[PDB]
Amino acid sequence: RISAVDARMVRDVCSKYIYDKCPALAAVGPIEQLLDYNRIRSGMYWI
Amino acid sequence: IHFGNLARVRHIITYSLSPFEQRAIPNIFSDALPNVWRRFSSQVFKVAPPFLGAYLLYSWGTQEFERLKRKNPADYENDQ
Repeated sequence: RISAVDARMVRDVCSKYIYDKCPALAAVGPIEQLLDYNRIRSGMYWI
Repeated sequence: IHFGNLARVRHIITYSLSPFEQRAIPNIFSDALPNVWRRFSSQVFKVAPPFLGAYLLYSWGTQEFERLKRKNPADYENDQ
C-alpha cells in the first residue's frame, strides 16, 4: 500500500482533504502574534 | 513588528467559527432590527433636538424675510 503511493497520488489526496477546507485551531498561551481565523483560512489555498 | 508587543493579557478564551459554518446576516428580525431601533431610540433625543431648533430658526427667518417684502396698506391709507 505504501509502494503504491507516488507524488501524483499524494497531491490528489492532500488536496482532497486539505485544500480550501476550513480548519480547526487551538491556541494556548502568549498567542497575540498569531491571528485572525480569516487570515489562517486564506492560508488554505494557492501554492 | 506591531503584533506581539501590544499588551499583557491573561486568561481569556475566545471561540469563533469559520465564516463558512455560519450565516452572513443572522437573526435580521429577532436580534438585528431590535438593536437598530434600540440605538435609534438612544440617540434621537441628543441629536434631533438642535437640528429641529435650527429648522425653526430657518423657517422663521426665511418667512419673516418674505413678510418684509409685502406691502403694508397703512402706508397708503391717505395717499389719494
